Amino acid sequence: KLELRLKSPVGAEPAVYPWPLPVYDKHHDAAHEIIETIRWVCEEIPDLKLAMENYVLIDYDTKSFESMQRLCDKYNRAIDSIHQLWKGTTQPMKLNTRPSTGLLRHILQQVYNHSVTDPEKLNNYEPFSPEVYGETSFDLVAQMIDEIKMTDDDLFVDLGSGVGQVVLQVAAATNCKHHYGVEKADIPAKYAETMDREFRKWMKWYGKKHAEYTLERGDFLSEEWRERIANTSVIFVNNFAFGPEVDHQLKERFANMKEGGRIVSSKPFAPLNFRINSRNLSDIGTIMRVVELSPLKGSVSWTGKPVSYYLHTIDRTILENYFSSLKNPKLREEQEAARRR
Ligand SMILES: Nc1ncnc2c1c(I)cn2[C@@H]1O[C@H](CO)[C@@H](O)[C@H]1O
Ligand code: NA
Repeated sequence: KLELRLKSPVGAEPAVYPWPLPVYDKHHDAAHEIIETIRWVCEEIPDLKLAMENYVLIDYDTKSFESMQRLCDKYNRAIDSIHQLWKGTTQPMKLNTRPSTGLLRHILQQVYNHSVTDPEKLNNYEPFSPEVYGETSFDLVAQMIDEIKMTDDDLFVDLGSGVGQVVLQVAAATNCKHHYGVEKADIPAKYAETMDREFRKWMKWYGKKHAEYTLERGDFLSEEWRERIANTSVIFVNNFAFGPEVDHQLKERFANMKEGGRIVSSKPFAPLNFRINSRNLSDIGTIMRVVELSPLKGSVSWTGKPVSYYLHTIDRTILENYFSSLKNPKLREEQEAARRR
């Protein structure tokens, strides 16, 4: 049995790769995962980055066991010496910190590589499919995270969480305390169990912390989920492809959320320029502000168009102000004159 091993920078069990190296899918294989892992550990540890001949990493023969073993042996020797350095006065790498954005992208790729065996069985009806998460949705999610600035008072739910990528990313990147994903379909929920196991393993391998999270199987339209959605502070829902009946039902669930509750989605649930009046009083735009977030630069979905998400914030002052105006005869005449102009 031939194999390649990479030591963990924090003394977790080593990553073991059999030879011949696995192919994970059409653009990802274990040889390049090994090279990228070494690169990302170098970003975590300056002394390792100094010791490695950094531009040579690309010049190894990924088809030669002897070449690849040479690279891994060089990394492993460097890790041993860094662990010795840390037994001295030098301070060890800080533990229990969150991964940088670049490291997190890599970790999520590596989780996906090890977890998802038949990518064809996935229902690629969203703007981007899970196969390209790192180049596309990952950056949309990262931008969203920086915009919404969640705190430890928040509770995050991904409705229709697929193989779990959004939940893993957000749980690794935010001070939010609790993170849930719920997914109805058997195949992605099955893959999500492996993703969960591998993410926890790799995060410990790199010495990085994530917040608490749970990936479940379920129907987000069930009665149990009504109460749960009502008590969620941030919802993510990739509703781009959902039919009118599903979006209608979701709207009814969001109408129970608390003030300041937020929903990020791939298709808006209300017009961006809602103007409340007598005929539209029961519509969801009466209780939320809706804005389009900055799009992802440099990619297009299979529609051929740029992609962006939509942020909805529960805000009942829209409705409060409308009723206060109705009360005042002057303002009521002016509202009727503006609707008719
Ligand atoms: N009612 C539901 N309860 C839980 N998950 C749901 C649904 C429905 I409709 C769709 N999905 C999942 O949503 C994902 C697409 O965003 C896809 O992964 C799709 O399977
Ligand atoms: Na170097």
